[PDB]
Amino acid sequence: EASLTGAGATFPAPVYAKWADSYQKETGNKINYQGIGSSGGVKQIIANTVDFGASDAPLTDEKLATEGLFQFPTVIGGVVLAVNIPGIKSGELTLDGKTLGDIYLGTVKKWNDPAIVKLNPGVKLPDQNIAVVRRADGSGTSFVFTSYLAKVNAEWKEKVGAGSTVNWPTGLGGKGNDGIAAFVQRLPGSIGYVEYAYAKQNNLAYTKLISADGKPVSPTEHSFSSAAKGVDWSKSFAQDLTNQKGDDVWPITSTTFILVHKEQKNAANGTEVLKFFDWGYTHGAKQANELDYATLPAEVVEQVRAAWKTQIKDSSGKPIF
Repeated sequence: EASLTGAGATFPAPVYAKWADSYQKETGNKINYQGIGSSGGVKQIIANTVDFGASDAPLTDEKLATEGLFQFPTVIGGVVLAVNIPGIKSGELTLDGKTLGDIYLGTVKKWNDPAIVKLNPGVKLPDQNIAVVRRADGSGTSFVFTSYLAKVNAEWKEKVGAGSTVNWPTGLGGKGNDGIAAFVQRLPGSIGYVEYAYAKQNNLAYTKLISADGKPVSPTEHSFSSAAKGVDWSKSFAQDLTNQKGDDVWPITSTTFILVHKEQKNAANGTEVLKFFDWGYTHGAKQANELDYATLPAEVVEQVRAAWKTQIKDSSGKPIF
């Protein structure tokens, strides 16, 4: 029936693609998603070139208002550090916030650095340089990653800060989560940050991290979900889920957003866009979990739906949902 186009964040692309496939088989509706990074997604929706935009980085309530946009969270994922080190398998290496920051600051340049050795007793670390990989494009994953680094590394917060784009102290630039996954896979001694699904679907070895509570944790649907435990979304959908306290909390976790115009020039398309994501909330949980994405609390889902009812309307001012 419908034929929609959306563009933006690659962070949730794997699940959006799976949902789109399942949705089309069940309803006939076709949703095409272009993974061009969060920054590009925002520009495209504002330029009215797609039906919806996708960004992992929230837009300020101010800009949303000015641009006449509405944003809502869909799922919760996690950013992991994929590495390519001789003899190192997934989970065998552990890094903490401070040392991860120093690695991206370029002050820790070798895998057998004293700080890494200290974090990994009994692990055979090679005498080889670290090949740092970061994002070349405006990225929501970068926003999450750097927001986290700014919390755990004072030097990083002062010199680099956080953003969808920053002035990187060092490292190779890769395009999209796929680009970083490709470089890590091809470069010995490399490290690159990617949303969990990208490490898993490409069989990349990832590291464990030290939670805010100071305990070693592994990236899983549970450690991602745990970051949102006790979080209050009633006042703002733009919740920060980085370095959250609690048992088994993955430190680099985040939700992701969909952007649509408050006034839908094409009423039908707008209605079908919301129906797709409503399907994701209602019937996509199992497929999201299969791809290791945690789902939003049902409570918040109802909050999003209530918001759709009053914030999204057609050109004649009538509700589209």
